[PDB]
Amino acid sequence: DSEEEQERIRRILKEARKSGTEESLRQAIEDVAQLAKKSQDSEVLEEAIRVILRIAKESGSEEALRQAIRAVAEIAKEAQDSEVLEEAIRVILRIAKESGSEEALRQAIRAVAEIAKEAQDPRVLEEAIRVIRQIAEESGSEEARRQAERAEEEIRRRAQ
Repeated sequence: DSEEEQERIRRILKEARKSGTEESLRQAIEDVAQLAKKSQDSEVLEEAIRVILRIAKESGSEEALRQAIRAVAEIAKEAQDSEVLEEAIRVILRIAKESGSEEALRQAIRAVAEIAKEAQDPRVLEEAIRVIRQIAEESGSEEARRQAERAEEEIRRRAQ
């Protein structure tokens, strides 16, 4: 059932907040991702992605944000629905922005790039390029721009 899985996901967050520790929040990211892996329902997958964003915000640590980005990318790789993939791409930008660190933005470009490689729908590829550009904008650094250009170019090389 869908609402069954969604409730379980929400409860992981609830129970992680009750614990109230950084360790519990990192574990909650992992637990939500594991639930999302063996799920096929798009509403569940989007819900998992949203909850991981909320866990990320609750923690705010560089490592939690890194792990959240990885978890969302993991969910997005095994997803087939384009709406889920585009949501995952936009949420990765939001997670990276919770920190704004050069490292987190770098991870975000890599994550979005990985999603784009697995995708088939050109609409997803367009969104990935769009958000990769925005990530580089958030950074402002020269290397972030060049990582984003190389990432964008590879997606276009795959598109042809």
